[PDB]
Amino acid sequence: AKRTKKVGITGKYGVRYGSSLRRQVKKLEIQQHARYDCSFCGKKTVKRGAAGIWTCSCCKKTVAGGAYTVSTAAAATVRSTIRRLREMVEA
Amino acid sequence: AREITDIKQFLELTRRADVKTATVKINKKLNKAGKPFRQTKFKVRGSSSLYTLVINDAGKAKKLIQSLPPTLKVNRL
Amino acid sequence: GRVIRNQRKGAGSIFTSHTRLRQGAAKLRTLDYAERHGYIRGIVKQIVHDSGRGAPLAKVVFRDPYKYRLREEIFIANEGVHTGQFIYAGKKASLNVGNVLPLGSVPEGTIVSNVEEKPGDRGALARASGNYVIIIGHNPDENKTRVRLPSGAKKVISSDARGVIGVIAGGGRVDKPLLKAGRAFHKYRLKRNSWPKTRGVAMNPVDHPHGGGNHQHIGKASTISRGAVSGQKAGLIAARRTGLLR
Amino acid sequence: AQRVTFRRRNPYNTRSNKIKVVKTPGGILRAQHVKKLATRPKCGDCGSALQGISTLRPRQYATVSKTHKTVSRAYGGSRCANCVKERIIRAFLIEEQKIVKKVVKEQTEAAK
Amino acid sequence: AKFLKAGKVAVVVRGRYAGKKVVIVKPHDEGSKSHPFGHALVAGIERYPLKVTKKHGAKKVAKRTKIKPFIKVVNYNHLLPTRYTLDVEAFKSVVSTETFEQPSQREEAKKVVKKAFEERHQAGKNQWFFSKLRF
Amino acid sequence: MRAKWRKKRTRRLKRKRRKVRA
RNA sequence: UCUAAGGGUCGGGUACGAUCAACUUAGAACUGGUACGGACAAGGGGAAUCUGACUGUCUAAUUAAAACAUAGCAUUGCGAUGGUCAGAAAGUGAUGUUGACGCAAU
RNA sequence: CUUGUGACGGCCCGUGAAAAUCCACAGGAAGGAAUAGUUUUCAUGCCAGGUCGUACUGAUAACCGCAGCAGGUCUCCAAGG
RNA sequence: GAUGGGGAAGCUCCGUUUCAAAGGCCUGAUUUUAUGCAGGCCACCAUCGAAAGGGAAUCCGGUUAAGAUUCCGGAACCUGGAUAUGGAUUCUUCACGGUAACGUAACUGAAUGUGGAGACGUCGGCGCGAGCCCUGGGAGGAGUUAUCUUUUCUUCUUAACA
Ligand SMILES: [Mg+2]
Ligand SMILES: [Mg+2]
Ligand SMILES: [Mg+2]
Ligand SMILES: [Zn+2]
Ligand SMILES: [Zn+2]
Repeated sequence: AKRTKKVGITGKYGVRYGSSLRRQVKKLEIQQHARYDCSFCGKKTVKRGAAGIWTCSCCKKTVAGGAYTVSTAAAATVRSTIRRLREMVEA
Repeated sequence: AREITDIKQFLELTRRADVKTATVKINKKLNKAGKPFRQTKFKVRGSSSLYTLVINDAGKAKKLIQSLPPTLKVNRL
Repeated sequence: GRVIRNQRKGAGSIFTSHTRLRQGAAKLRTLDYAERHGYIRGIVKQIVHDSGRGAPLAKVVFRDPYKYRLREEIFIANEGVHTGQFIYAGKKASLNVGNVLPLGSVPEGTIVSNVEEKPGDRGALARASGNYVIIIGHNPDENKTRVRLPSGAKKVISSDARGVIGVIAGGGRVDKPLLKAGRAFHKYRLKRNSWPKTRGVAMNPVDHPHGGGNHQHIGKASTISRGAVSGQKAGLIAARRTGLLR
Repeated sequence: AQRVTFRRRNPYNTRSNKIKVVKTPGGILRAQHVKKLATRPKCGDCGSALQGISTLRPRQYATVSKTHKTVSRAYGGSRCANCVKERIIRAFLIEEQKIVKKVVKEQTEAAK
Repeated sequence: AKFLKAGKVAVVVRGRYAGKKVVIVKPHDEGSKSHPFGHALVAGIERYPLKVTKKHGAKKVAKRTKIKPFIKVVNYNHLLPTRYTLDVEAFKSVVSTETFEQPSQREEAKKVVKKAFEERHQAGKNQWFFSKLRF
Repeated sequence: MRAKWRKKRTRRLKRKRRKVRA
């Protein structure tokens, strides 16, 4: 059964700390504790070890990523513009 | 502190030129509920190990008893 | 009056940084001959967590070109570097994330990190998690490059300074609320003894300029001159303006 | 329901002060200090435990023979079998890659 | 087409002779009773000959040009076939399926395989086969 | 060990070859 | 004084039977000077106001609080030839095994 | 019940010592047999292991509180209902 | 916390690898011989700092008025050094077997390099082991017994090391 209506993983915090702070903490802990797709072995086995460290349980690779998600949007647009500049530098 | 399970290796062990002392132990053992037999243990004192040979037959046991060398100081108990 | 707390911090008795569980200074590889005439290839062996630091570190192994042995450098890990990745350091290195190109050989709009100020100090700029340096322009004659720093400042440094291409991993950390004095305790427990902070207005006048009074109030203005002396600089030092702008 | 005591002068429950209660041939209970357990040797590449290698404290490896410390392969007591296999594969394949790369790069500039 | 022929050279990837170069003299695609898998009857070098320079005069040369061979049945999954090849005529008749399970016959086959490998090595033949795969 | 052990090994071999020299 | 439910291990050509061992729950009669968590052990509760968000801390030996701290919010300084602080001086130091998602001051 | 351990799982903006010491691998320097050697990581056999502490209490009487002071002072073992 | 250095009128202060010409390591070669000269290798760079951290190796029984993992009897183990015999290996000189994971009594390996162990949080549940607790039969001893109780209590143990 759905035990909580809206608090989810922040149900461990009780009534403390304020609802709007618990909302942000919920949104970041879901990303923090979710599993992700491994870009090398192709499985849903990537988990966070520490802040910025994302290791795959199957193929034992370890990728440096964001603090609570495996890849941040800033890193995505940086990787895109590095790829674009690398194609431009021969042209 | 070692078990020896071979008669000829026991004989070549008893003449190892560091062996001085042996002890022959008689025990009353019960292999089954109806058969009290006698067990003999031949304990040879080497320089770093005590070697025990366990014989469950009295004829073989006494045959080893005359097979012991005469220079070996034996203890009957 | 007494000697105040920020005045006492400089003796370094109990205010030294707690460095027991740290894995070494995260510096770039030294600029010997290979890095300024060609490149060199190393390997990422492991990405590890550094105590008291928000970003992960990378243990990169190179071969010593002059002796049969292996050198192990500690890099600050860029976001996207994985274990087993080949890292290329040098003047002729290709422009990929993790490579250690000098700033004279990258085009406009490149995002780098762990940037040397002068060529050879092995990393000074944009080293905290999520920070980066953008190359704003080149100047071949009187060979300098303009860069945009994480503070928004624009520096003009040498084009022989090196930088690791990409952004520092572990970004977005400070967006999560700590929620707890225990969490702040465990955060500063591995950095240094600067927490908790007693307000100086809650002290006695022997202990702080702000202390004393029958109500908790500052008294004089809290903006302090730059020419003030030690024991006076408690407040907003050399503030050009104050208040919340809209 | 006998109760035991430490047999050494350390009265604290440290990691090197672990005891186990045994029953002596005198019929009494007595503490017996046990040494710390050994961890298995690990592979240099994959980091998993090496199979076929004895597990001892590091000074005890000087007492056992070579058979207890090695396997009968190249990188025997040092790397895992699959790690040795994949580095053999990697070695042969990329020396072949270097041969093909060398002949193509000489051929293109010999033509031009 | 199939390539695992009776003259190929491969690299063993498993067992006591891992990383050693062997020459296949007898393939068996549909296995046997004692070996129910696709296997071969390879012969190879256990101890490679060492490097020879101008400084060694004939005594160190005879010392360093020794080859210790072996004969072995290996699964196809434990072999890595290569692009090179090696001629077999001198010992394909003396290593076979019944020359195993008999240590005297293994000794006698290893002697003539050693003689063939030393004459091919003292001739300028198969430098890749007689070199050591360094890994 | 391995260092004092190799030194003891070479000492034993050196002593043995010195006495079989005679 | 009873009833019911909750198991293990052996046994089947190419549905069950035997044996063994657990304290858990529910129910029913009967009974007593209506007693039965029989000693021990063991929450008083509700309606509101003021105040501090909470957990935490302090005046050892008259004040434990509404005081302090706290997370949250905001301001200030600083790109290393630097900010803040130390030292009688120094080829001297702390932050700094640091670099603005940082350090320092409120 | 106490304790040891194994495989796991949760937590972290906390990911939770160092060195002495020991072993293995890669490498192939050098030494090597045939009437003989080479090996003491196999077995057996020989000799030696110095210096200082070691009793007892550890607390309503062996410590500290002017004392044989209801105070203070770290820890291990732990039967039946 | 010395040294090299640099301050300080100075008692002394800074600093601990620094603006230092900072040393020792094995093979041997020589057998006037002592240990120089043949060589070759290596660059940390004092030292102090834990009777709870790391760490070579010992257990049982007995014994005193008072000591014991220390004494006695028995049985082990480690380190350092001497060394011979057996076994192993070799005329294919430096082992064989198994497809393999790997196995064995052994089964050369200098310089140099690499790897492992040392070497590691806390909590929760589950599995296994040891000791204790509970309990049945049997062999002994003691207790209660007007009545009742095949009953109540107690002994029945196995160390290190191989
Ligand atoms: Mg503090
Ligand atoms: Mg005031
Ligand atoms: Mg083995
Ligand atoms: Zn994967
Ligand atoms: Zn492996």
